[PDB]
Amino acid sequence: EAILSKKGPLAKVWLAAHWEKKLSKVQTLHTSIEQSVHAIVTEETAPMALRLSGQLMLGVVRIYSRKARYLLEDCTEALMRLKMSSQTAKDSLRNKWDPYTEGEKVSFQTLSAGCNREEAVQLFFDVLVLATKDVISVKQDVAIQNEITLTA
Amino acid sequence: LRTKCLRIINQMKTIPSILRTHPEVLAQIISKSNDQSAIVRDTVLDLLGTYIMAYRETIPQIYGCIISGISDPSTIVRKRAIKQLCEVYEATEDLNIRVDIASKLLTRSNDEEETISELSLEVLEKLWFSPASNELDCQKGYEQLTFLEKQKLRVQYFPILKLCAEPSTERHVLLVTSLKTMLTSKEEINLSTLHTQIRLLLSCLFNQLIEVVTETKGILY
Amino acid sequence: RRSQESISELTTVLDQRKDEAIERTFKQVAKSFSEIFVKLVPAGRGELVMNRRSISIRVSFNSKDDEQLNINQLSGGQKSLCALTLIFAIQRCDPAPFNILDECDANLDAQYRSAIAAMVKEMSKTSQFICTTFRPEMVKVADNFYGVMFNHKVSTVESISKEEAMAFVE
Amino acid sequence: YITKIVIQGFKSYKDYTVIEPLSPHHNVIVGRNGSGKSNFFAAIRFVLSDAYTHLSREERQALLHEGPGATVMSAYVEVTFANADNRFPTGKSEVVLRRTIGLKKDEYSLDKKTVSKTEVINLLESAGFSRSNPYYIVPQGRVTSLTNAKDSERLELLKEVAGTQIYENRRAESNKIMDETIQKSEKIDELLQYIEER
Amino acid sequence: GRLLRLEVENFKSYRGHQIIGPFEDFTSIIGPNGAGKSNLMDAISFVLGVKSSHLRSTNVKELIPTTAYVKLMYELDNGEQREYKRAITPSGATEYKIDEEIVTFSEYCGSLQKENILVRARNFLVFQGDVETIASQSPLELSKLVEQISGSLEYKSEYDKSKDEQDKAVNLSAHSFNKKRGINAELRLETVETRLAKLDEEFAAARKAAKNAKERFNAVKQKRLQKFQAAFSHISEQIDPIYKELTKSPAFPLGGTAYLTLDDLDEPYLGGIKFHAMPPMKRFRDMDQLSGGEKTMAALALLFAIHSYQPSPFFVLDEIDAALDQTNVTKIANYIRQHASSGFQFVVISLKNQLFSKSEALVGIYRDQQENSSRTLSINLEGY
Amino acid sequence: KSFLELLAADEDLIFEADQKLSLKGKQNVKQWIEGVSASLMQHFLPCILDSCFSKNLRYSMLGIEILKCIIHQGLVNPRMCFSTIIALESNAIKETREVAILLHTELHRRHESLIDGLYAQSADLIFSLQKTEEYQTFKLGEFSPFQSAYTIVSADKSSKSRKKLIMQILKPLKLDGIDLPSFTEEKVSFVSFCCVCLAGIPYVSIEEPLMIISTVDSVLATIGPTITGWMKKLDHERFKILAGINLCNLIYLKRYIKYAFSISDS
DNA sequence: GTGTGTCTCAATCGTTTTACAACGTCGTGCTG
Ligand SMILES: Nc1ncnc2c1ncn2[C@@H]1O[C@H](COP(=O)(O)OP(=O)(O)O)[C@@H](O)[C@H]1O
Ligand SMILES: Nc1ncnc2c1ncn2[C@@H]1O[C@H](COP(=O)(O)OP(=O)(O)O)[C@@H](O)[C@H]1O
Ligand code: BEF
Ligand code: BEF
Repeated sequence: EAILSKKGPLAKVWLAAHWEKKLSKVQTLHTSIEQSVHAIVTEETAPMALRLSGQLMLGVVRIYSRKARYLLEDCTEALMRLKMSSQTAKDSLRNKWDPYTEGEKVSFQTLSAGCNREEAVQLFFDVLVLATKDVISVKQDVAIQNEITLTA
Repeated sequence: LRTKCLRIINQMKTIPSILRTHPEVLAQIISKSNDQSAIVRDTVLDLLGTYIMAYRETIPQIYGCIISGISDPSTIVRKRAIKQLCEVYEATEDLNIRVDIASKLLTRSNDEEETISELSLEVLEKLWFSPASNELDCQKGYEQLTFLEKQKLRVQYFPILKLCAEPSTERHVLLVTSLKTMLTSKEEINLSTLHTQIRLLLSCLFNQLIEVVTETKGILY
Repeated sequence: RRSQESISELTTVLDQRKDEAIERTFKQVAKSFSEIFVKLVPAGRGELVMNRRSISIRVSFNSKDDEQLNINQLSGGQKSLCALTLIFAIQRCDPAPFNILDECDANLDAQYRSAIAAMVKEMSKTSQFICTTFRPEMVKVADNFYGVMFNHKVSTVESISKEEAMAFVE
Repeated sequence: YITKIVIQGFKSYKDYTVIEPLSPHHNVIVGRNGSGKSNFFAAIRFVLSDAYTHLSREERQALLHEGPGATVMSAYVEVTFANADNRFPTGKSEVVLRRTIGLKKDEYSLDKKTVSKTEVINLLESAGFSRSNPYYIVPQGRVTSLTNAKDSERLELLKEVAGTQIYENRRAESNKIMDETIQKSEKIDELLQYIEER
Repeated sequence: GRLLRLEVENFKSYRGHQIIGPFEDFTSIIGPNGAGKSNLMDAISFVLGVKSSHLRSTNVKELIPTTAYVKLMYELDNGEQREYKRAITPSGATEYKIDEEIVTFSEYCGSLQKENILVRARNFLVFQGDVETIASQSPLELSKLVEQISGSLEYKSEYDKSKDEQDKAVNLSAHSFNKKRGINAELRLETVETRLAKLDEEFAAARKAAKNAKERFNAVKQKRLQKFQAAFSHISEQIDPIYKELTKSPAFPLGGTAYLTLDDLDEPYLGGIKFHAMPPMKRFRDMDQLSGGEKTMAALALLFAIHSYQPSPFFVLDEIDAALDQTNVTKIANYIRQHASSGFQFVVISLKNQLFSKSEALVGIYRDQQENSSRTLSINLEGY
Repeated sequence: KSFLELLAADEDLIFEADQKLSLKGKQNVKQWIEGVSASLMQHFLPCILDSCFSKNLRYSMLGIEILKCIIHQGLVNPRMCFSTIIALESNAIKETREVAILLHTELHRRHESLIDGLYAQSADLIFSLQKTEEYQTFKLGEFSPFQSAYTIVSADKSSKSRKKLIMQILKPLKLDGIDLPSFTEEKVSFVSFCCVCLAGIPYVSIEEPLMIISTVDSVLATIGPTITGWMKKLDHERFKILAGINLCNLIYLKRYIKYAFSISDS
């Protein structure tokens, strides 16, 4: 719960890792390590992931370093001090029995706009999709123009 | 070390009387008005403000090293130089230098930083038609009582007319855009308060315009 | 010194946890991909296989067998479909925040666009979507519609509700 | 989820434009062929991504509005998130972010708190976001992305969604810190042995 | 004249000897996704000999189930059906062929180029999702493209080699005269006179070499500039009328503008051909922060402007309408409809029914699941 | 006056902006209009920037106002009309040397690429304005029309662009010898104009003319002692005198460069 | 009740590293 409140030392080390090295003086530096390790080793807060564990590891090692440095400084001082439509087309074809060519399936389909343009091209795209999924076997290379036979 | 010393003397003596005995030392800091360090620039602007507050008789020959800072790249020098122009404007009485305050203010209506375009307006507002006295509320102009005609509104009124008389098409547009931007103020009360002051002005000029029906070529214009 | 040895223990346990997390997340995303892709097409197999390292997206557009159909030799439409299946499965395993889609209807057909629309309906039930198109299939699923217009050298945004699904399709 | 956005001064967006508190489910945007969609998504990416970083003078000027009204100096985008606990500072139920850009300044922020860049980077990193080119965002016509890249990059994206890159980075950094401490500890031991003798 | 037939066996996803039929003016490829519908453009690009990397594949064994070949037949406005056949021999090599006689690339490319088909710089082709990156690349490669259309690359090689010869000669002669003024300036001893005589003769030799090299340079530069200036002059006078024809919709009867500028009028190869465009309701911005639709329109206008210089016999378009609304796709459809003639053959692949709904011939492509052979049919749009 | 007032409607949103911002900053609670102007300038551009060099001040000043507006709104490609700004930078009265510098310092602040080499082209225009035949001998000391150009670009660490423009001026300084016999008086009068424009300009550094003197000694070495046995021999041609006079103009400048800063030794 | 004296927020002036763009180096794919 270290993100929410300031109870556990996990919150303090989280602040140390999250914000910066500062805003944690000597008087609040002297915290615990074993508690922090046994708090990170168990399952973390509301985000169940690993990223927060990585940040916490950075924080604990930074605190470790700073405390060791302070100990070094004190020891140096102590030394100094002691030194002293695809359906609509599928339906028309589903009904009509084999054999049937394209010209005739077009003949029984009249698009609402009356143009032998969009009706025909939509009919064509349609028979393409139908042939694309196992409806019709077709044949056109017999050197006869517009001679596609269409059969289930 | 040069930064520290001029930073120290900015509050050290609290008496510009040292410069009553050392005008050559004052001449030293006048030379550093164009240093590259943006920090030392404002220090010169602060010291030179203080020197006018007491040793007032140096309005003209000092004035030059003041407006030379408003057209500078740093914001600190501009945001400081402006506030000194405020104090100088009241203590001075030559209208011919008052107009030079205004032209250099309106020119900085827009700037690269937003805050310069912010401060520049209220410091202008504070001068032109927002006096700081009594008898400024709940009344109109009347006939030559309490000597407000030639002693109060002559700072509220006079430097206007000589700034709006420029036939240059820049002046006639730089003003009118600024006035509307001044209207959208901080909205504690935004309309009625500014009204009362300028309704006085709009009637005040009007009294001098009632002179046109009680009377001269350029004056009317 | 005791603090030092404890943080060494911490590094070890966290490394172990990382490795098990990698394994389980790979397994889950693989299963999710296979399910979504078999849902999209009436007949096909899709699966991911990690290489021998610690990936190769063996796609197949048929049911019986592949003919070593090498990726980026298939089509534009098929690989666009594969990319969408990938991101949608990754988000199915773990909910991602506020995903955004700019003109996914590029080289698809009617049927694929309808199947995209239905699965993105379900994914909208689970998470947050914003997208842009021009076609009638993606439009019928948002239940919250917008609109932009450009006039006087400025672009403005508005909010409209029904007219767009008949005005900017047909 | 995220509720409403304000953009002003941005490219093809002069004045003060706000979008409604949009719905948490699917949303669509429709308009003309060349107006204000790619710019909208570019603004959303601008406020929250790793892009527009290695900019320059003409770049940090390229993304302002150039028009006849008046020379514009700065621009800002601000988003509003209605989180519950996904973002770590759960004390704030409605977090807000904004990034202002002048011709010679940029500042990230939090709820009017003007923090530096590294902190908002760390904030978005603790949340479930990704710093680099994010998979959940696809720009114009770039949809054929994660189907033709080199497959080691696909392993990279998978290790990204599992969250391990930053883990390795901080682990190595911690190792460096450990080396500094091991030298300092050797010093400490020698000095205290001298103490003990004296 | 135009493309007439294509007979191909065992191409990628085409098993058996298929025959692709009549190609009238402005034919349209059509079919569902993922089944044919661009292997035809691929086979055209393979006949028109090109590297595999521009195609979707990355080798030459990967287009098959045995060794294959593509054979194209072309008309030359005088009845002659000249055929070009390119095969793939085992182990990965290849053999080109014209009229069933084995011929190396040289005469292939030559007798192909004589019909205004530049293959070293392919321009008549466009690939899926590459229309908008024709007007957005740096200016140096646009200059490279227009220069490849000029056909002056040996001129470029002689140019830059001669420039290296000529900075070398001039800087060496500069330091040479520096040392001469140095040495002779101290003269007032055999040392200075040997230095005089030998350095003078050395500098005279370097001078003769420099003068000769200047001549060679002036020759190659004169030829290169003749060709480049001819090309640029004829192209940069024709882009704005066709751009205004492209972008003048009924909504905006003042379409827009387009400019091709360069920095040094005398030495143009340094700064690339900068190119900018202005849609109807828009101010001046460079080709970087422009959007997708205007990028597409500008690229198509640029290609048509190229076509105004040297006409190509055919023109193959893939999905050029990826990011366009209805207005301008209807506009470009009307343009292509009223511009195709005996000199131009537009073969267009697209899905939007409004676009190809008014073609002359259609080639639809299906995929029989039994053989996985993406077979195809074709039909006319004249009886209706 | 009609054209300028027409364009002014789009720019009148400067205080009509605040007339509208009184409903925008403080909110209330055929589509040709935007595209009539941006076309009818390009159909009449090539006369606009020709009028600016006339002696009729009212005509001129009321031409430069239009040019001040077009670039400010960006209605025509600035690339086509940038080669006339520099020709208005110096060769006029003082009343216009402000605005030209202002536009020339506006584009270089935020565009930097649409204008980077055009100086080489535009310098042909200035020399094309003033006539020089047996008169107006380009003696050193005059106001070089780029006196401000180097200043405006040098307001940064421009270790590159400062070098770029001077390259665009020295383009005829070296003698490429496009055809060694054929050079005309106006053609070498051109290069003599380019000499003085390099002379009278101060610099922030000292290194950049040291390569310039390195170039002029090359042409001194390369082609000079060719004609050395020509002038002294019966002088009956114009091939050399159209060049040798030009060649001896280089020692003039090179001598002025040794005194340009009095720091070069030889 | 008025001056106090201490705590907390904003610009700016050297460093630093860090992204970026130019330049040889190989290795696969062909064609003669
Ligand atoms: N810096 C800019 N300032 C103003 N407008 C811009 C800027 N950059 C691009 N634009 C304009 O923004 C529009 C782009 O809108 P976009 O959303 O890109 O169009 P599409 O609808 O194709 O996505 C174009 O008109 C473009 O010119
Ligand atoms: N060498 C090959 N042998 C058999 N099939 C192939 C071969 N190479 C590619 N394919 C298949 O051919 C089909 C390509 O069809 P294409 O015409 O490329 O699709 P699009 O409709 O996007 O143009 C894909 O299924 C691809 O996998
Ligand atoms: F690859 Be093909 F154009 F669909
Ligand atoms: F129309 Be945007 F560029 F997708």
